[PDB]
Amino acid sequence: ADYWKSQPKKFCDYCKCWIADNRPSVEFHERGKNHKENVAKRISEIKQKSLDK
RNA sequence: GUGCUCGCUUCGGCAGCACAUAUACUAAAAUUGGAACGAUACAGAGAAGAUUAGCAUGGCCCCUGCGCAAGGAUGACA
Repeated sequence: ADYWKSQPKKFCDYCKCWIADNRPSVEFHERGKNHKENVAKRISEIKQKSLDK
C-alpha cells in the first residue's frame, strides 16, 4: 500500500545459496554442516588445482 | 489303483492286459543400507526507483575584450 522495502540478501558463494544479511541467519549458516562441507571442498579444490597448475 | 485274462494257479498269491503322463515368480524364511519439506530452531518488507545535490561541458542569441585576414568612410595649417 506504500513504498515496499526489501530486506538485504547475502549470496553465499561457498554454498551457492542466498541467505539474509543479519547476525542470526549468517551466524547459523556459518555453523551448518553443509557450509563446512562446502568450505572444505573449496579449499581442497584450490589446493588440487594449484598442484595441477 | 480299479476291472479283466477261459494264463500259473489258489481264492492267500503270481504273470500280462485297458485307463492315469510331467505342477511350482518356484519362496516360509536371510540380512545390512540409503532415506522429508513433517515438526522444531533461525530469519522473514513474501512485488517498487535501486537514488539527488553542485559545477563544468554541448546547442541557440546577444554584449564586451584581444588576435588574424580582407577591407570601407573621414580628418588635419606653418
